[PDB]
Amino acid sequence: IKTVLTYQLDGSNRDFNIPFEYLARKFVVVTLIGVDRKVLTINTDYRFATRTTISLTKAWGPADGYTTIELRRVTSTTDRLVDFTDGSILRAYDLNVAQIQTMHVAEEARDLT
Amino acid sequence: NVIKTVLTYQLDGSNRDFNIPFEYLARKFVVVTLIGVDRKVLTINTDYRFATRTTISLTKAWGPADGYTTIELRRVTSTTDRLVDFTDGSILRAYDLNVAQIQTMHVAEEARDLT
Amino acid sequence: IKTVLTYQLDGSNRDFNIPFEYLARKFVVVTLIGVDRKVLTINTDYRFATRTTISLTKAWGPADGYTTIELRRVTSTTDRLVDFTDGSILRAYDLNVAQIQTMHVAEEARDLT
Amino acid sequence: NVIKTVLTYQLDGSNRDFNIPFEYLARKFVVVTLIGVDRKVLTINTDYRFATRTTISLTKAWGPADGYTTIELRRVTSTTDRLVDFTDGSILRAYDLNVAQIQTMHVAEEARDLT
Amino acid sequence: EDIGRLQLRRAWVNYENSGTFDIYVENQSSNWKYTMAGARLGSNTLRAGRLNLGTGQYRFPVVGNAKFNTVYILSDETTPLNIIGCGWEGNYLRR
Amino acid sequence: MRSYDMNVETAAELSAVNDILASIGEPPVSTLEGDANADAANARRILNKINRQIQSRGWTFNIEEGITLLPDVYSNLIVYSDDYLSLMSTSGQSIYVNRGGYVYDRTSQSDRFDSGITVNIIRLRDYDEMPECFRYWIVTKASRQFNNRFFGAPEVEGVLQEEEDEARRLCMEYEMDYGGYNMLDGDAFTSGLLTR
Amino acid sequence: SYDMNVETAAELSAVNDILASIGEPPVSTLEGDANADAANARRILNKINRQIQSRGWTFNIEEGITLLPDVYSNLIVYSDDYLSLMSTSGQSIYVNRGGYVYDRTSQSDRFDSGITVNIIRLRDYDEMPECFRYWIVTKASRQFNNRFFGAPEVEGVLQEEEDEARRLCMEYEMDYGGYNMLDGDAFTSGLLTR
Amino acid sequence: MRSYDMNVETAAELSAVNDILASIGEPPVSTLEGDANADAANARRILNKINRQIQSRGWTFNIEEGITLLPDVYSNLIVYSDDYLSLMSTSGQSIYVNRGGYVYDRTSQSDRFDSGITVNIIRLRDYDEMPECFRYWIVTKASRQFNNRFFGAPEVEGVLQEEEDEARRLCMEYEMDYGGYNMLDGDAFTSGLLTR
Repeated sequence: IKTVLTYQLDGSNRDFNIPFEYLARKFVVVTLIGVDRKVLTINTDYRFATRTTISLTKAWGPADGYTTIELRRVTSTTDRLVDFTDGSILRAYDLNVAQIQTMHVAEEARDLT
Repeated sequence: NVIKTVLTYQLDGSNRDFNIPFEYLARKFVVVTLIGVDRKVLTINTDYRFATRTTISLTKAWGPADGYTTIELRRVTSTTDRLVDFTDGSILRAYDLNVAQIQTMHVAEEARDLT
Repeated sequence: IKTVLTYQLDGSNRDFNIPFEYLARKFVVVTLIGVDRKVLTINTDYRFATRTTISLTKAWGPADGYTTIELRRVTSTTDRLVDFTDGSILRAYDLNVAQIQTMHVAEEARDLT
Repeated sequence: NVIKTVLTYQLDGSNRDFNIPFEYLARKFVVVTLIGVDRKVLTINTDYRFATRTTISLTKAWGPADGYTTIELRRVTSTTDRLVDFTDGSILRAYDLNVAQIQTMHVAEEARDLT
Repeated sequence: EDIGRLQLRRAWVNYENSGTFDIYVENQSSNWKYTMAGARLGSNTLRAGRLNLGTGQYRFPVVGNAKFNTVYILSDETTPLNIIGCGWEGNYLRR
Repeated sequence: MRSYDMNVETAAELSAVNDILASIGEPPVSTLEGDANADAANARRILNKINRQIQSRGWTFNIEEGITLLPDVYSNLIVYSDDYLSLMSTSGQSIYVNRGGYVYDRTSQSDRFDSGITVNIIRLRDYDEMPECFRYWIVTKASRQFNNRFFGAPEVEGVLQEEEDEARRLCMEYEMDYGGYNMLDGDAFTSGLLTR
Repeated sequence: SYDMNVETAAELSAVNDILASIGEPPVSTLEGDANADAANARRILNKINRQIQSRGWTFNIEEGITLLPDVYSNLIVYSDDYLSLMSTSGQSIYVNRGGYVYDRTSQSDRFDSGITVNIIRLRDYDEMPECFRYWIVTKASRQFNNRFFGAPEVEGVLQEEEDEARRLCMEYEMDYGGYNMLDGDAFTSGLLTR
Repeated sequence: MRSYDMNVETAAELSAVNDILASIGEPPVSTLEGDANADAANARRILNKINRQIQSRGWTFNIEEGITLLPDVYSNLIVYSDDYLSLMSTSGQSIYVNRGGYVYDRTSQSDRFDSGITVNIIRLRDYDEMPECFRYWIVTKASRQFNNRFFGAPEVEGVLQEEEDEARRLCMEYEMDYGGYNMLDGDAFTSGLLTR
């Protein structure tokens, strides 16, 4: 399963399911393709029906020239889900998600090539 | 500029042993294929054996026969499978933490080299 | 935010700031552009008066066509800033820069696509 | 009787390097001019360089050509500009103090020698 | 013994049931930190999810004139710190 | 260089660590993996360092004569990895040096090779995959340093120095036995002279 | 899984050997918070690496490489990288004066068309033969305890070890050089030709 | 002589001061300018003195052959400054001595010169502008004195003595390689004999 994948717009199709796993909702970015790249707000422009599927509220559609919908996961390198402090325990959950967060960024790079 | 992960050796006849310079987190990550007719990936069990951490050995001597002119050996690191997993009981080793970054750095080599 | 960016020389300007955050002086790689891809020894040709601002030191890049300067961060994966060795105290510093290096390495690979 | 600050060397042909015996607070204080036609004061950037604290190197070969028979090397110390300035936050050290008296003592050297 | 010059090679701090702390060493010219965070990689008590604080001795290199370098310990990281000893080693030729 | 724990434990390596540990006086350790013993880890570090050092000296089984190093046809330059302890030309004068981790021809001022080169290489091996006569010398040298670094006892230090000198004597005795060098017929120059 | 070929950083491993030479626990990293032993060991390691390279070895000396002046200034730069300048044949003439190559015989620091010299150039701790890499570490390890923390028994052994390490690096140089008194040398080679 | 703080700091001098400081055991200093460290100031004073002394001994690169000293045409007398470590005539017998800071011809009983003179001069250089092989000898001698004067430790004193003896041996080894002196053709007398 590719972290980046563009779906045929298919006219007024509200919902679209994504197969790739993502750590956080904010990482997933949905853009409009066909005339120019358009970024959409997470909560106003679209909504997550479930974890697997996403539904576009405004049904942008083929109108204005946009012909395809592109959904890709971008994991921020600056923003880290877990950070390590000198005190405190080093829980196994934190060390694992730290591993998979940086693994996700590399996985995005390989799929693009 | 140099492509560390992917590198090809001219067969130049019967050369049994080939050197793999790049690091690899698993013996399954290194993939060896012959080039010249079709990309024929070789099986680990019988087609080729390592016999050393750094050099491989190929059973048959391909050379220029069968239309295979060169040998291509490269590393592909599995993203989904993680070599090191952390559990509450287990002690933190230098082994376990090192593999955590080293694996995801190897994947970044592959993306950068293929570009 | 992008590790890959290019500054046009815009006249004889000694100083160019780098936006991307970098770990070590060696990691940042800079090339003169305009006639042919020319790599320069960073520790000798440029002076870091500040971390962000490089110094051509002498209005380098004249009418000979060197009117373009390229700023890149290439963090070497082979040379690890931190590699944990048994018998050494773990440090939040060591864990943080170990994560920040591979994020830098992965981020560079992603932008190169 | 001897004039320490001011002294002239016969060019005697093409000689690159000339030695300056007097001590100087700054390289801007040492002034070099050719003699024989007009007092032509040399620019420090291109006309003459140093390569050594006590030696100056001149680019072109004057010699007997251009009518410049000799070279004149003298030191003039700027009265208005002070090499060392004292501030409250500053730590006193041997450098700052020694410059204070000796720069003044250099100015009195020139006045005595010019007389 | 004011007479003579002491060149101290290192020092150590004994801690019991204590967490992280930073042992600043400040000579005339430069400064050093020597943070002591955890048990140390490969040690039984380092295992994950465990409270990580324990008894031990920390030996840090402090080098200098024994008269110009200041060694001071401080910590913020929300973990008890009980210092049950201190020491140092030096050469001390008398002149 | 590789980490000490990277190497696979072998009954050969387990015994060597116990020998090194016993030099100070520590009891033997049953299993290398899954231990919190700091001293056992150090014995691995000393063993690997001494292994690489003794291997670096030219030994007839260690030196490989006229092996061919193949360049990558696309890159055209050979990799001079840290596994290569020594790189020497088969002839008298060696012309290959390391620049940037790649083999460099100093006489040619070029690191790009085609069709490969024939050189003499000393290649690193594990603690195992070593002659048995050399295993005790590696242990005995590593025993000296391990005692010296951590618990320096003059009484045991003097004995190990005598033990190391005997260990070197046997290893040279192995080297001449293994080599079988002949000054009349094995010799390069003298062989041509004996023709009649 | 032990199949890996992952290798550690050489510079830190070399520093750890200096730290471990006395029994001090290894340091996980060099860059970061200031550490006295890590700063001392790293500095001595670079100092010794420069010291050993300056002595001159067959791989170290670069024969007949040309140094070109700046076109406008006509001056060559004698950089801190250059560990030595010597003439190809004999009676070396080029010397440092003011940071630029100076021809003491011709008394002119201005050159054109370049000059041909034998240069020893600085290399990292890597890019050195394994025989020499061990010698630098064992020389720096001995230097480390002499200066800062003196252990008598550790010095006694490390002195013997350094002599043994030095001896081996000589044998490397003779094996590397392959010098021949009959045909290899400049003088006798002409005599033998008949 | 000149003040220690007068000399401009360079990377070469910064390491030399660090090495002298380490001889006692002091930690290295990050920068030389703007510090209150008394030991760092001394190390520069010891370094400059040893620099001047080691240069004073005749070396091939140090000695300048037949350079011309030009007098002031008005004054007619040459200046014999302290920068001139040695002043000798090119011929066998040297005739120039110092009287009142000016070059004096003892045989001529006159310090007034016309048209200049040709002499052999050793001229002082910085710690930089020095052969690398000589830099470690200057440091090794300086650290020996610096240890002796301030913190005299017999253990480190003995080690530095053999370090200096090796350092001198290498410097002589450098001088012989640099000189390239030939006793057959480079020799002044023997060259005239070899003509045929």
